Amino acid sequence: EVTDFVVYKGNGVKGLSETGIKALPEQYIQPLEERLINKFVNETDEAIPVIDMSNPDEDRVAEAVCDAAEKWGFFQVINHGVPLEVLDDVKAATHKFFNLPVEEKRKFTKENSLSTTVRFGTSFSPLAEQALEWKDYLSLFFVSEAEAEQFWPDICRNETLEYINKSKKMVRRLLEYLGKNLNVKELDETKESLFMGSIRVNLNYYPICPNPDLTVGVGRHSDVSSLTILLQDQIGGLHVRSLASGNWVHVPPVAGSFVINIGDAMQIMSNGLYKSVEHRVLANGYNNRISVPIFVNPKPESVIGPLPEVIANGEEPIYRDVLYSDYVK
Ligand code: NA
Repeated sequence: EVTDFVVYKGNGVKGLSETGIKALPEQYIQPLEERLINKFVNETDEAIPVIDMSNPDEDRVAEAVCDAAEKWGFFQVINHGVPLEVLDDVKAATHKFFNLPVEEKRKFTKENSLSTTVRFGTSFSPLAEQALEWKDYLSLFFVSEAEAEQFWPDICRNETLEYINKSKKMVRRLLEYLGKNLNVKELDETKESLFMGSIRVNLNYYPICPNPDLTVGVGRHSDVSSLTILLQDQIGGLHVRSLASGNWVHVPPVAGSFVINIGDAMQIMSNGLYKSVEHRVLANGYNNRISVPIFVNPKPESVIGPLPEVIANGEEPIYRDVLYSDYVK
């Protein structure tokens, strides 16, 4: 139907959006409860914690992260150390990829990509008979720089690699914070595979939508990551459900900012201390948007479970130890 143009012929929702369609197809019309929160107007005051990492006493900034991570499951960082040059080469390379001729982006579909670690796809849905999301993406699972050379798009490889390169030390800082109340004062090599074992990065593009209220960019969900890290563009559109009020908060795209949330893996290993919370992506009817999330994960064969350091003081374990790959599968 419309599936043919979008999916089977690989135009995606961007090229479909570029046909100037005045009306949204049935495939993307989200359920009622999704369309209700789209029409939910907000509280004029509540917001996600903003943390300045350039602040000297590094032990107040430490307990700020988990004053954020325990109650909100979400926070933003402003002076994180990743040079702002890199954030704006990668957001460009994202655009120059999606603005590539279609003939060349068909090369990274599940059928045409010469590696499964790379895949350009469109209109996602976890389940069958379910509404699809108004979104195109390029999912990049990191193996090596070698497998980047051979399988990553040349028009956006170096920017992405460099963006991983620079982000990964900020990540190390954040984790060695996080261990605070988890009684883990130094990052070691077994835990490094439990937290930063595997890395995946998506290049997201959200084209302008004719009927923004019927669909979403991303449906209600919690990341299964250890933690994510979100680089938004200047419109943004992240929507987070609070644990205090229970309402939904629109997250403001700050000058030179990352949005870090929390994943199932961290919640499990923290024995429920950290919260992996629900969040959406709104559809915008006026502008095209992009998004470059990094998904920081355990290794696929990592057996995660409550860290021994969290259960030693006579607390009881809330979770089984489970294989990570069997969990996401
Ligand atoms: Na997410």
